[PDB]
Amino acid sequence: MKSVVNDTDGIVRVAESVIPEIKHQDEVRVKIASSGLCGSDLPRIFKNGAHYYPITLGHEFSGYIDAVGSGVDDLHPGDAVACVPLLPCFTCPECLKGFYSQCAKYDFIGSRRDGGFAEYIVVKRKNVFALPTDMPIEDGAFIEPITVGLHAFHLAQGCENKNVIIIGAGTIGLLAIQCAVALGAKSVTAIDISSEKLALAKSFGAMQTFNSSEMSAPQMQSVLRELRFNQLILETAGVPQTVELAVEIAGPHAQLALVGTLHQDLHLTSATFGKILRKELTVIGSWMNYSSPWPGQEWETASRLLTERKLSLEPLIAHRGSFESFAQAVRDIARNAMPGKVLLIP
Amino acid sequence: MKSVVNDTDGIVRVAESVIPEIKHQDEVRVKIASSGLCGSDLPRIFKNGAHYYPITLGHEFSGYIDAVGSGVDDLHPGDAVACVPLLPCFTCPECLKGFYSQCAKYDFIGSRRDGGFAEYIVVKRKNVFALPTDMPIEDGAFIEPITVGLHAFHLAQGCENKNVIIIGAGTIGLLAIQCAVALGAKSVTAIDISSEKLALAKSFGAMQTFNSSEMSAPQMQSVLRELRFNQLILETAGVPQTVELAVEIAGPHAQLALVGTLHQDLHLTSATFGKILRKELTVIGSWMNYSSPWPGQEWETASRLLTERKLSLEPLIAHRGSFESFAQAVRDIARNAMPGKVLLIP
Ligand SMILES: [Zn+2]
Ligand SMILES: [Zn+2]
Ligand SMILES: [Zn+2]
Ligand SMILES: [Zn+2]
Ligand SMILES: [Zn+2]
Repeated sequence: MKSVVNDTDGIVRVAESVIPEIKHQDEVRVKIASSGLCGSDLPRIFKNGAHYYPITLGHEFSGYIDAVGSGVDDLHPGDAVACVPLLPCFTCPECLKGFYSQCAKYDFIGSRRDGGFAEYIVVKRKNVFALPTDMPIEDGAFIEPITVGLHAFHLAQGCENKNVIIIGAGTIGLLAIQCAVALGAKSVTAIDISSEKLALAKSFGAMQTFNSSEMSAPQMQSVLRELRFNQLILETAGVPQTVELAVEIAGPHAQLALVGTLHQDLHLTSATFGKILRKELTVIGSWMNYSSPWPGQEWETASRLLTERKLSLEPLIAHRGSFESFAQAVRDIARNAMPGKVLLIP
Repeated sequence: MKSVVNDTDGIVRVAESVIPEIKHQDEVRVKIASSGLCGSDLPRIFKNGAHYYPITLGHEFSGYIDAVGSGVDDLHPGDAVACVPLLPCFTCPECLKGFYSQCAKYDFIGSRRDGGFAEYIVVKRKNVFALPTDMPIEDGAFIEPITVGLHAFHLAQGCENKNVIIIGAGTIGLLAIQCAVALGAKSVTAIDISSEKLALAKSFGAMQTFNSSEMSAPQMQSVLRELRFNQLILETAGVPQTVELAVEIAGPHAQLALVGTLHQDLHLTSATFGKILRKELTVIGSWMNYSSPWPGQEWETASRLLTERKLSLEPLIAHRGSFESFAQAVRDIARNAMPGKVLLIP
């Protein structure tokens, strides 16, 4: 079988290996149908940011059950699933509190173990999430990235009647816009360094967009004056400038959910830091996308919003291809901006 | 009358001026009995931190009503009061929502206007808070700093049954320790560079202390393992190193309340920033100490805790003196650490 394997210093290869076998009663094998590249994968591929090399990435995927372990009674060959890539230990104090993303001993498909850029994969039963039978299987690869935004909304106690601001118009951000609209946000504003996805953002329901390469924070704050209360700002870009921006534009008692992980240091002036206090912001760290009961309401919500046609995935997709096509698309990224969702379609 | 007036390049003078007159029907004049120096005043004096110079500081004070304006019907000459130093406009959208500390046009006694390092001051009726008749007048000068900690607890939805960590053993911090104990915290831990102040913290009920000049963050986090859940951390020191320390030591889903204003920039590593997300911290900016109904439950609680003998003020006090003595004590501090509460007793 084929897979995409990344090695040190940005080399991408398509490799051949044996189909993995089920080794435990609680495992299943998935024949992968659709598998997406995450923004978080770019540092793993090009910036020697993976836990090990060689590695096969991929934690945003769907497919059909090919086989099940003898202890699996609620799934059958042919069933459609999405991958739930985190595997908590389920027995430490954090896990028993439902703090799965704080498990000290968790596995992660496509980061801590090999993942879904492959024709087949073997995972635990608890690492798959059954899809509605009428859901196009390709759509299943988007459930995991949908739940990222949903998890942040959940930590913020919802987005209903809030003035939502999404910073970063990558896939996670664009999905978050769609979810905010569907979940009853009063308004949604989208902010990004480029202007391309911003028209797209408006098509997804953002009522306005700010190009941060063309507007300063005070200019944005001025436009936001009427919408300054009950803000929920999601920082999805994961760069110092956008974390700073979020604090600078925030209205009184805004909630600021941090979704994007930084790869450079954050220097805040005393002035900017002071605004966190003066505005009495609530800054909410968000990590992964799970809650109790496992894998969490985020996953059910994502599935439901999709089935209800409240989300639109097609415009998000920049590339569809099998292994060679996908590998070259990944290579073509180098480390510039992500064009859109690059899908591997085995 | 005398007052303490500080000037550019850190000069502290004792000045003579005319007693202020009541000019409006809703003003009162207070003859000041006890007036404290805040940690926040040191940058105003020795670091070009004030809004203007020359300036008379002082926002932690008590005294007796000397005279009232024709429109004041509920206060009388001889009444004991503490100063409520913030004056919001009460007519902007922030104020109408009870967000007084985000008022777009607020005054502040001892920062934006001259304050209580003086024999007499004229303020609005809304700027005084009546004390119980049996409360020792000097105790009144501590109500405002008590409400600082209480306001942070309030924003965090209380400290009851929580594992409270107070970072900074200055007056604000030590008072917050006492309040946390009185309000039913599960545990209280104090962190500071001073073994002195930390012994005091233990005497106030802190079950353990960490000397940050001797212990590293990992060492502290190791000790905190048993108490890592349901943490509420108050950062009261207002220096970059203690904000960093707070994130580094925090347990899973800890609440971090930021009380201390920075007068230096904050440089967080990408790793430290990452911990905000990975631990799913909630970082709560806390600003001043007010809520609806004006001036807020914080003030009632402060008064009550004092009357109920749940707080201990004497050990907090490092100096009592009239104007020359007080002024020299302030000069002796410079940009060294605060010894404890320095009181002006006119
Ligand atoms: Zn991801
Ligand atoms: Zn665990
Ligand atoms: Zn103060
Ligand atoms: Zn106002
Ligand atoms: Zn720096």
